[PDB]
Amino acid sequence: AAQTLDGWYCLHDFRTIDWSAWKTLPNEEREAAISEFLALVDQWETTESEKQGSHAVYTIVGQKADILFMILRPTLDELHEIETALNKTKLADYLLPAYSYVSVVELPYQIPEVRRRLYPILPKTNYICFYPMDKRRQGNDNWYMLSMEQRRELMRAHGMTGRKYAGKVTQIITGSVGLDDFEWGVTLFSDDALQFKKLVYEMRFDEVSARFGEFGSFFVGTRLPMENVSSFFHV
Amino acid sequence: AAQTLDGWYCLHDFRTIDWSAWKTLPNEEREAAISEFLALVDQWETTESEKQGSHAVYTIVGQKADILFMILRPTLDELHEIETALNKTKLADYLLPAYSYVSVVELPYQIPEVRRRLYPILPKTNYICFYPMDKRRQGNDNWYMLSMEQRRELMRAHGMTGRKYAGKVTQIITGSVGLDDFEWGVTLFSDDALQFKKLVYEMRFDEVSARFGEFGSFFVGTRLPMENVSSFFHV
Amino acid sequence: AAQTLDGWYCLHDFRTIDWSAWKTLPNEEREAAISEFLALVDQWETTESEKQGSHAVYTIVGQKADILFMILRPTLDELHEIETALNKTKLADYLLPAYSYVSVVELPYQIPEVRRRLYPILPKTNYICFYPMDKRRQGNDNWYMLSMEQRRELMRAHGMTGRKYAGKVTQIITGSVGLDDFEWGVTLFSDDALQFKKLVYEMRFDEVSARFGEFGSFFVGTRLPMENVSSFFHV
Amino acid sequence: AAQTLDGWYCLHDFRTIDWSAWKTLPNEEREAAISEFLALVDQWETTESEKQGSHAVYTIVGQKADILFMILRPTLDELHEIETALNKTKLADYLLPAYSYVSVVELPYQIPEVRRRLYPILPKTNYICFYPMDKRRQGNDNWYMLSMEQRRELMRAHGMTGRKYAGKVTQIITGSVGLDDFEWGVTLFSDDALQFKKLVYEMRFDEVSARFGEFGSFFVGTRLPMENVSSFFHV
Amino acid sequence: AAQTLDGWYCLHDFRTIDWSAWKTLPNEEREAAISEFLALVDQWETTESEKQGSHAVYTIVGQKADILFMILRPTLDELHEIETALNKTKLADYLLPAYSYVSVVELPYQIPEVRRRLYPILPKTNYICFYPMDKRRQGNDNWYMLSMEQRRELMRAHGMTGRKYAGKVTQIITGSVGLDDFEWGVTLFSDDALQFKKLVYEMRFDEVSARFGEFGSFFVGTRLPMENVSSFFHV
Repeated sequence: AAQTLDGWYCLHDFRTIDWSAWKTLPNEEREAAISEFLALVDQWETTESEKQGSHAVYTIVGQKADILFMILRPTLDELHEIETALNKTKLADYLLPAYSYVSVVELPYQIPEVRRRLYPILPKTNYICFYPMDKRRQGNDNWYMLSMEQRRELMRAHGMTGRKYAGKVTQIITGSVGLDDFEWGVTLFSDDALQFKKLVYEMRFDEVSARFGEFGSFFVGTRLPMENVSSFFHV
Repeated sequence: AAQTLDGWYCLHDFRTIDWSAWKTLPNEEREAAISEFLALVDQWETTESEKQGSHAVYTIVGQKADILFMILRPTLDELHEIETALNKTKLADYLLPAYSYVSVVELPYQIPEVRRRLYPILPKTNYICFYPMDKRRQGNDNWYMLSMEQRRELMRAHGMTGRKYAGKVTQIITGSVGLDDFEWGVTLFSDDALQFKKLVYEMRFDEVSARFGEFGSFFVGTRLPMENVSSFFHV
Repeated sequence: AAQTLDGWYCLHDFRTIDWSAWKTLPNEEREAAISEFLALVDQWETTESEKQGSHAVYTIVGQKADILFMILRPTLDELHEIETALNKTKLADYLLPAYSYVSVVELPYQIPEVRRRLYPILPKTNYICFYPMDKRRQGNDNWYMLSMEQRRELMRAHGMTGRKYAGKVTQIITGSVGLDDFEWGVTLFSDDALQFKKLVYEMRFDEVSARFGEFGSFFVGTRLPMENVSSFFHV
Repeated sequence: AAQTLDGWYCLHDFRTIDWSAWKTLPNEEREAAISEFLALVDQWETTESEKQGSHAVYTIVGQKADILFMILRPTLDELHEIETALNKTKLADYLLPAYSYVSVVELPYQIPEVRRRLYPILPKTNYICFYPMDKRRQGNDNWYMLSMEQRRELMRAHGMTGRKYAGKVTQIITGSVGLDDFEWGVTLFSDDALQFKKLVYEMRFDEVSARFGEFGSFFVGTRLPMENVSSFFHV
Repeated sequence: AAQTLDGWYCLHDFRTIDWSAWKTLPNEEREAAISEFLALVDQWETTESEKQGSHAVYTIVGQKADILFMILRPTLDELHEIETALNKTKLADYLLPAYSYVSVVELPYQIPEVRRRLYPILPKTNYICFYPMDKRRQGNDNWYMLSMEQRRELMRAHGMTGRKYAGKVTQIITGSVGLDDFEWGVTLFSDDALQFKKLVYEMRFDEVSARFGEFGSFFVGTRLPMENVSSFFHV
């Protein structure tokens, strides 16, 4: 439990778009709101450039959310600051809360492979998929009640499945024990959305997922480039 | 797990109708909204004609939803585009979100059989029934913890029950592992709604359903022809 | 599973009353809305008279709902038509959705005892109680994983308990497998509401209920005569 | 199951206060609303005086509710009448639904100790605590699948714990099997809120609670005297 | 069960901010609302100074809440008074309910180490984390069905893990059995938010947490100094 290394805090803020209200909003007002929001992201982009954090915006398919802002920042107070600045934009009046997840990029800190994974510049992949997950603490299947070595072996097969889908799916695991309602946030990034299906399905047939995986909601979306943001809100 | 073949992405977008608001809306405005929406579907119909996708609109009985748009498109980005275009219609101001399900038609791709099943033109049947389902990963009954051969045999009896209700119920199974909250979306199409009851009940007495089936909400509805859409929104 | 005989579709539409809004509505407008709604029910009454369906309206105690329209119609498309006509009334602007249940009166069709039970004219009893129920498919207690004969014997004791409370509680069981979220809708009708408590409690001590019963929400209400409808909405 | 004796119907109607709206309401209008509501309770007080029912109003701490009206009436139709009269008050425009529970005071009717317990004048204690409860029907722990004598012995230790906290906590158990979503409503009344913690905690270490108790939400509140009602709504 | 000592009542009132509405509110009105709210807290600060209670305000990261007022007062009626005074502020019009938890600081009363722990002046730490928790009463893992000595030993290892993270994480456990929906509220205070992750994760590998821990939602936030309140609401 002391073996896990801790990088950036990560907020997945999923919002839904109040299209009806948004349409009511005058054109010039809508335009300003997009400008306002874009300048916000421009701030975030500066942070990313300084390697002081990272973000991703994805539009989510389905009705659980419309848009996902995924923010990685060094401090949790920074996260809070970003959420608050978002929420105080015009545009955010139309971005209703949908779901959020706070978590900490988790895997000595100095080593580059660790450094990259702990302070990850989020991949600009076509699609993203997010789900929070727990390890079952239920009866016979109680991961916590497992031996370190059992758990190690369990995680060995998990690593194998993951590794098959490396170079296809980038996987950012964030631990959220004591930050949120589940234990891990798994965020997958692929240029192919089907690879998410492929990876998560294969993984379920690993004892660790089969027996110990308790999952939250899955959200998949498509990258929203910032050049595409004006368009996406055009009514 | 690598054996499943993958066709179209499928979005079931269920909405509820805000009749109260809709009535408030002036007549000519309502009329335009239906025109607007119909022209949208006309787009979708063109897509279906080009064999580049498929759709179905069904009005759902009960209060879980009012209307179900089921869209099959080759890419998930296309799905998202359709949802977004829907949501930016006037009519969609009155079509409140109710439930949605994203999934991928799942079952070499070149074969004329399987091509049909992977890229299915949705049946224009009188009724539809949708439910998402999982396989139980719970204690003794943990499908994932099952042998491939066990699972094979389990699915053998399932196929038998299905096959009895073939030529009555058309069955589109969509996998949604890593796309949505359950593992499969089952969409049934019949000219007789009772056949859904018949099929799903018989199926529950199969070990696979009896022991491994975890189900979501069931939605049943009636086909909304597009000629019937004007009428259905008439207030 | 093929042994069950199928009568009318049954919709339990439970709504809550938006009293605050309703009061805001001018008196003459409120009056019209009640007239409008009453004329609707008058339609339904004509259907009942022709033996082409049945209905009941009950005001529900508690906050889960305010009013329950229970509609039995031959086709599910008819159900949908009724729901839609309800929803497009003025009054329905104030009857917010609360809960709904679709199901099919289930128990050769020609035989009168079957005919009566399959196409039941709903009892005009003082009180009603509704709850959806499932049979547990959970571990040791998995009704579906039970032998036909076991199930038969289970249902034998159930019939005994039911039969004690016959002539007091009328019981309409509707199957909703593949129509709704549970497997059965149980609707009880008695002139004495306590008989519901009596029946459902006694039943829980039957192995079938004790071990296999998974229940939904219970709703109990009081018959709303149509002569009483004007009064009930008077503000 | 036939051994339980049945007294008054009991509605716990918990509401939340829409303070924002309430403040918007003009002063004289607010004043009238309190007058209106008070005159309602004055009706209820008359009922209590005639021994034809009982009530209690408690403001609930926390956000689950703001105010709890607990009404005991002889008939369920009377309950419904009271709820409906409440809901058609001005004040009730600001008393949003939060949670409700219907149940029947349960424990030969002629005997005074029974009579008192069946038709209980609710204690005017400083605090109240309410929670609905079930008996677990889950695997090994299935109370219904228990022998009458086992259950008897189980309830023997329960009575012991209760009896320790008698003269401190008054306990009104209402059965709601076939009236509501759980099996019992437990309402505790004490001049000391901590006695609720004391009683319910001690009780959990009784096999009956430890093994068979499934609980709903707990609500605790403070008596709202009627002379305190004007004050409590003062904005 | 009689061994636990009882200090202050504790209300965690989590609210969300209605930023959209708040922005609509004129500047001078917003300013007054902050003044109004600050003067309220100034009251609370006076209470804290008199050692007659304590509070903390934290802004919560994520969408489950925006702001957490944690109030410890000697009486539950005082708690209720504070909640009610909050709710009747202008600002509270924009502080929508999100989640609340009532509980009693639990551990002779006179002993200073007890006194401090029972009547705790809440730490002005940079971050807070709150979650309610239960002890599992489920099958084999039924804490209540455990021997006092078993439980003692269970809690021994728990104390060890806690003690490691003492001087880093301050831990206020509040019992809420018979006050709220879970059994304990755990509130952690650290200058480092990661220490929460560290503590709660390590704790999960203790038999007591691994086997007996059932957790509610976790909320983490950042201290909102009162000098920072004007700023935080600035739009």
